[PDB]
Amino acid sequence: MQNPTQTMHIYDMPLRVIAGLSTLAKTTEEDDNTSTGIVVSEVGEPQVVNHPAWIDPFVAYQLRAPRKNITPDFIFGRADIGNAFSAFLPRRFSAPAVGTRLVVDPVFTYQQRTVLGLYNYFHADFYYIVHVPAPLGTGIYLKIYAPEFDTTTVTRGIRFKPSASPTIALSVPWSNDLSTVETSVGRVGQSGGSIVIETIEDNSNETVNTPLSITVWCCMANIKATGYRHADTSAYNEKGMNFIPVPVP
Amino acid sequence: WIDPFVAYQLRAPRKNITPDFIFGRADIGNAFSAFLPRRFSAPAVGTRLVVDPVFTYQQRTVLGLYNYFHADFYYIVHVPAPLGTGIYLKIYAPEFDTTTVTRGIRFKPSASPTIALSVPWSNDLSTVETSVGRVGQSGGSIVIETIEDNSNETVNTPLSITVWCCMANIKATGYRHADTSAYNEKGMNFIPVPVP
Amino acid sequence: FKPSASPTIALSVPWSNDLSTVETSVGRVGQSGGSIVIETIEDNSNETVNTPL
Amino acid sequence: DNEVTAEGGKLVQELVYDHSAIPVAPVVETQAEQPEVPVSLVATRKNDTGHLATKWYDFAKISLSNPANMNWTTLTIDPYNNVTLSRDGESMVLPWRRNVWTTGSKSIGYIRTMVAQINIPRPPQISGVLEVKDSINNSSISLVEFGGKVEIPIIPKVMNGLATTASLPRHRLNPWMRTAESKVELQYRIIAFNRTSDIADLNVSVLLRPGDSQFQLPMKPDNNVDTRHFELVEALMYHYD
Amino acid sequence: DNEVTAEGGKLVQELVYDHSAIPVAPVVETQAEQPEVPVSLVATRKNDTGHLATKWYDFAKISLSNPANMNWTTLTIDPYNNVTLSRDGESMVLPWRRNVWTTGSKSIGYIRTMVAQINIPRPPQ
Amino acid sequence: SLPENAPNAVSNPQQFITPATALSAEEYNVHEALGETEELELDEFPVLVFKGNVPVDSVTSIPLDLATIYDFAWDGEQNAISQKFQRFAHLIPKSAGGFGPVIGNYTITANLPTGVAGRILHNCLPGDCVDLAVSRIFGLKSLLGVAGTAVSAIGGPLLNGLVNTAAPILSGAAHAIGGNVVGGLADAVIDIGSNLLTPKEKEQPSANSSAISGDIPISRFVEMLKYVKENYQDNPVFPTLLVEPQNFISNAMTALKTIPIEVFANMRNVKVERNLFDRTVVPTVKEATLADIVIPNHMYGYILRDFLQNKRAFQSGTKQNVYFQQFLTVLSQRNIRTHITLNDITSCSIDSESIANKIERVKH
Amino acid sequence: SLPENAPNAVSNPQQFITPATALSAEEYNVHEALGETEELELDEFPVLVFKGNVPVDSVTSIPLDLATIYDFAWDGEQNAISQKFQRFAHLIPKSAGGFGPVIGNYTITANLPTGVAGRILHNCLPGDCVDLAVSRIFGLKSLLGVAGTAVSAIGGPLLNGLVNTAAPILSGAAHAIGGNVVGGLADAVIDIGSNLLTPKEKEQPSANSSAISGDIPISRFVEMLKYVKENYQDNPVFPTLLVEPQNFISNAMTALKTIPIEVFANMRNVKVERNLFDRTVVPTVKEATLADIVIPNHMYGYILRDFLQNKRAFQSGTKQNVYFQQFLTVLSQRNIRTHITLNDITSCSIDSESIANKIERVKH
Repeated sequence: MQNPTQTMHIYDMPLRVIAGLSTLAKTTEEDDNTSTGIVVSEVGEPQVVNHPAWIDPFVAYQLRAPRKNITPDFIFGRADIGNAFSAFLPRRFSAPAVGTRLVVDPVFTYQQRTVLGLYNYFHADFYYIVHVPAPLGTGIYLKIYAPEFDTTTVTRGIRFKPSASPTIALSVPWSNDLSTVETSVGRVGQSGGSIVIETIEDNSNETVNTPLSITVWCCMANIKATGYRHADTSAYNEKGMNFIPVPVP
Repeated sequence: WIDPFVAYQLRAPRKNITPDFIFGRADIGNAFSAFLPRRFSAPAVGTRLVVDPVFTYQQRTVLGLYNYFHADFYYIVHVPAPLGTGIYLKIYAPEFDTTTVTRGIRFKPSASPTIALSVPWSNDLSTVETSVGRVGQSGGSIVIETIEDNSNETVNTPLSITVWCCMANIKATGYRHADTSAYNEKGMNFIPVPVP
Repeated sequence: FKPSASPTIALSVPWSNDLSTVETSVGRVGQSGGSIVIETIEDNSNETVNTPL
Repeated sequence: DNEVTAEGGKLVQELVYDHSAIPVAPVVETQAEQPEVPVSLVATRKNDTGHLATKWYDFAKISLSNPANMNWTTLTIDPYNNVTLSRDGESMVLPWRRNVWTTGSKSIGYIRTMVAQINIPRPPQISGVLEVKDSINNSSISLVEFGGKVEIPIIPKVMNGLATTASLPRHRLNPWMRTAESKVELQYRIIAFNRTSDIADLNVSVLLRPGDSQFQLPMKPDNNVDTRHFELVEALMYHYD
Repeated sequence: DNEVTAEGGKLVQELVYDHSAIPVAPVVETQAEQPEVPVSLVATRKNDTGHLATKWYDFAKISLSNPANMNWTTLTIDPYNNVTLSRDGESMVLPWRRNVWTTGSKSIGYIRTMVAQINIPRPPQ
Repeated sequence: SLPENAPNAVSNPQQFITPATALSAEEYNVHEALGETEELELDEFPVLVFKGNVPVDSVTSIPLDLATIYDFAWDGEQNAISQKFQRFAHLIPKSAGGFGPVIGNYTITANLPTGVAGRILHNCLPGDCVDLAVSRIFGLKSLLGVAGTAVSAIGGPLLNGLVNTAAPILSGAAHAIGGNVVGGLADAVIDIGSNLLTPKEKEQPSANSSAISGDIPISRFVEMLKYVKENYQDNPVFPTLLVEPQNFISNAMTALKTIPIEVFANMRNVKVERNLFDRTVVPTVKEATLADIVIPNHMYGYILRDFLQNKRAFQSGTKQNVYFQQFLTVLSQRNIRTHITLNDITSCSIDSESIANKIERVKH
Repeated sequence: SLPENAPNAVSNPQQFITPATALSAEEYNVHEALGETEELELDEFPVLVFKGNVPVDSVTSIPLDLATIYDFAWDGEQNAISQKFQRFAHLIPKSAGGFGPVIGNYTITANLPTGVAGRILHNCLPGDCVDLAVSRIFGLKSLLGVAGTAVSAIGGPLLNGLVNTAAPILSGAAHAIGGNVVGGLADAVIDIGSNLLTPKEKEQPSANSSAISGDIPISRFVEMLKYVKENYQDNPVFPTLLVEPQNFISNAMTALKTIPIEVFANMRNVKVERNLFDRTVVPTVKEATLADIVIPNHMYGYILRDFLQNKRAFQSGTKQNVYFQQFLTVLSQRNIRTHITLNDITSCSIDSESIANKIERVKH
């Protein structure tokens, strides 16, 4: 007999985008950027992603191949956080020069940091939505992939033109030689959930205000934590659960 | 608690309306829940003992994300009675002030050492504030009172009482922290291999 | 066992030896025979009980 | 059948461990059953703990007095290097010195290797409850009424979930625990107590069958006791810069 | 279930009063039943003692020592004017001060109004 | 490929001198459904990992670190095994054994004339347990006391440690003067999965050559085989081959020393993922020698314990007392890193004698 | 396990040089329905009982006392066989043979180059009859005159006394360079009860290695094997292995002396009972050498008779006359105990010469 698994429910999804972008395709039949010339993809055609923190489905390029993610459960303590308190959080970046490189590091909400702070080890998948607003005379040609070991290593990714497809979306699963890294430490040499943006060309006008800004949403999807952290057996009390007597005159 | 047990209903069981019109709602619901023990000495014949409910650290953390709550309560009272025990006790639930007595149970611990109780949420306001509460509320307190002491001279009197308390089904309301900023820990990052 | 709740216990000790039929007055060295061993684990009794029971 | 006694407990059918790997009354020369694996994907072999798992061995004695504070009390059981479990003949350290790896069973949801029995004799003039926690962490709780019997399987110290100074990556990922780092420990405290003026002490004993422990890589028997230097555990679990 | 005790009595099913007007274990917010009339020819109404008849109230304490003589000892219960049964809120004098007349039941052969419980805890000695 | 055969419960003594390593493989923690099989013709070249002389009656370590390995049968910079670690990030073992997931086999071979005769003990421990490796190197324990050890007698009149290839040409050498090419081609095209004899290596047996071989396990906690070289000094993954030549007398009944052997290796049991381009930090194959051994920080008390339960390591003038005084000296040094090397316990200085080496070590 | 095959009435001369020991096993007095079989993985490690050089044309005793035995392939305190005697009180043999109940097998192995060539006589007498052991040690009788003696010719061009293990990994070493692993695994998982060849050790035969082996009998009066060490000096139970290397010439046609062999042993034929805890009197394994031999009090006249019916023991200057003068001296000593040791008949002093040693002995 196993100790019972308990469930808690969260109810109505803070920071949910309920009015999405029109330039991001919902189905694969309404997306043909790989065919003509707009997206040059080395990782395939984009597959449909359904996530609760974004109202409408969207096609995403698989920067790594999707897997099952073994979760070892032999030590004391295990939890499936699992899209709870999860949001697509935006940040702005400027596009790099032709030689340099931009690494986007993933972020997550305050309420995800609290509940995952009750455990020691975790793993998660990640999603990215990249939007480059291209005004008129935009001739930018970008390149996105996932970093592996060091500063110069290049893998298979996508190249795209933001003037004809302004929004691109990505899917970054957990790939590591150790399942369940320590939260505050991590493995040395890991990939994590980072992506890499690189500028290939700048064939823009003289009137376009260059170094054109990039907006990247990041969502930290399905989280499984392991290892119960606080060995606190003492009891706590708050005034809401007590008997408060009426004050006598 | 591993095995089922019979409990005396100190208040009549109800449904507990939970108003859900404001932003934020949660059913904690026996999560991180435990029967926590404490020791008390039995009072004198005139005096009175009020047991106030307690709850675990992990229940205080998750319920600390909200502002208003209500819950039900359970109690297991155990009086170990050695040989020459003639104690006769009385347990009920307090209502307004120090002297008010309601309908409860009287029992002899020499022949039934363990008694168990069921205290549901009864209040004229659903969802009190957690740290404040309503003035004049009952909450989850119980009252132990000694009726008689017909024991030997050899029994070490003021005989100890052990009371377990569990804070059952919790429904919290009102989302508390309006924090929109983003947080980061090192476990979810890309940690590059250090170059020589 | 606890003698306060089961006062009488009974045992069965069969013949176990590497030689069948020992000499009656001598026996094998190192044999078990029919001996048993009683050992006290705890003494959680009153002060009034006349111990070494 | 007619005597005034105060004995009787849970009647161990209602306890939850295995009852076949930890048998309640094995036959006089038979061997116990092989325990269950943590998962179907680990290595397996014949058990070398079958005759040893039919014997409750005298480990330690704890005194059960009237408690003053509310604190726990840790009892550390290191089956690898302990001069009580390594005497001569069939001792308990013998499976831990023929093998490279060791593990337990995951019938409750976490690995839980060695089992301990706490049986309590009492006169009728004392009563109370002993509370035994499964590890250092906030694990499962076993309540022991005075005058009763219970068996408590124990988590290894490595797999309790806490992040310590040692904390190897194979500790959270693998169920296999290199045999010298396999110490278990339980915590206990008196949670209820009443007595009279007759008895005050109530000594009990802790019995220590090695139930549902498993082993992997069969070496040739290493030496029993290290009678040279006892500073070896400080060069093993601290690791200065 | 295993302790040395000396408790146990008649198991009140065998007692003879009513067991519905004097309930053995009423439900937590329910009301007791209306008692039976002495005879069918008296006036009747709705009871105003229903919630009050579900509550054993602390009246008096008596000491039970080794007796010397053979005499009786009278315990007088006057529910109309007694400052123990009239405190505040729901007390017992409240039906006796809203009414002009009062009576009991004749299930034994004579009128017999108020009921008293004597429960005794004892050590085995 | 490289299957997982189930043995019996009790090992037959006419084939095995140790018990079986396990009755089932140990394929937990390894993520076998992850890569993609990549069979290029470069994988079918073996690697001469060790070549040279090896002392008799002493266990010789061959650190089998495949990411940084050197080939002595090839003069180039990379080889068949190490280029696989250049091109990809993730290597995934296909199947497993009693030790761990397994990625390849080794082969010991030795061409000896008939006038010498000895035997070879060999075993390949995963490196998750390097204590059992290092205790055997220092003469503290023997190879016969750990599961998985094989004994092969190279003499000889014996046709045991020998290599016969019979070149992979499509002709089959059907016009050969005075004899048959045994097992080459145009006899049988025996599959890599099957294990059969051709038909011509059944009556030849000079060309059949009962091999001296084992397998290459890694470690039972990693999910794949991403090499960083900083993490594998703290938690080692790659195995260690232990070789011990025992008796080796000559025709004058004189005990030999330092016989010549050589060891081949291949890694044909892996899947690949995450192909890498223009990288900077590479696995840096060391030219012309080898890797060494890394003893991490949490392995010190295990090496320390095995000297203490050895009666020969305390008496002076023996080989075990030399290593033990060299082991206690290195623990009293200053290490900015979290691991020591076996070469540090060989090229160290000396003090006097044993007890004072330990009293100064409990303070540091 | 370890069966009881029924032979024919007349032994075939192409396989046997002695008559059969019996036509049926001798399983009276042994209580086979008594214990419980206990197959742990530690039982599958063999024990290197003897290792070293052994003189040619002289019977060499190996006292095979399994309760107190030492392992030369392991440095620890206990081993695979002696820990079985630590843990339990009663050991029960499964089956029997022509001598007695049998508890294990031994294996003699020797790695020789092709330039020497001899033969080995071996037999293992139960120790209920130690006179036949001691008479063979002293050169009074030969091994060919007692039933159960085998002759194996180690040379050689011969593949006889050799050990080939082929490691027990689940991979089977299916990727091995230039040759097949013979009989390891992923060939056949040949059972311990069956006696077959795999399919690959049928055309190899370098890895087949026709072994030099016998069995380990105990004694035909005990019911089980409770070891006390005082009772077994009065009525011995454990056997004695007798080894004799005969000819052993070199390529210069020169007779050798002192060849190197080594002997393995296992005890996988027993049942256990009466598991023992925190005991004080243990069977005390003697460190680093051996047991010796115990000659009890009722065996003296049997040793005495065999010197008297030997014409070579009376003439001076021979090896048998040295032992016989050492035997008569020990009988004239003062024994507080009821047995003598073979070492007492080797490290004793000398007198003059034979007849006066016997006249002083009939008075004592």
